[PDB]
Amino acid sequence: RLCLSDYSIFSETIEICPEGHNYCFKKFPKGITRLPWVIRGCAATCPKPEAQVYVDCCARDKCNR
Amino acid sequence: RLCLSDYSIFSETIEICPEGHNYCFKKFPKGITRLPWVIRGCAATCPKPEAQVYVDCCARDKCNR
Repeated sequence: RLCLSDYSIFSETIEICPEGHNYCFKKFPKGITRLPWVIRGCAATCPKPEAQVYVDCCARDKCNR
Repeated sequence: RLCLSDYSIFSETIEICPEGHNYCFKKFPKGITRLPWVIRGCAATCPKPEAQVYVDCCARDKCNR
């Protein structure tokens, strides 16, 4: 499985997932619009979210944008 | 298309991409901070990544920094 590490304009950073990891996730904060941190990577299971955080979880190549 | 071959301070090494190659890429390892190798060049398609490697893939002149 291939996930994105970063995504912008069209600049995407691509990684190949470890064995058994077939999910791509994206983590971002809930009340931030003024240039928020965003976290991406591979996962064996959809990451559980934290207090003020959403996690996108998807299962296709380079899906977490 | 023009891609970077090397980039630093402000010293950039510039190349002109072959016909049909309109992507610039950048390849770098995943757990290395202590002066890592970095690979840059032109591409017809975004290079697939390797085990412990990220590949940036972008589509503008001299975009892979």
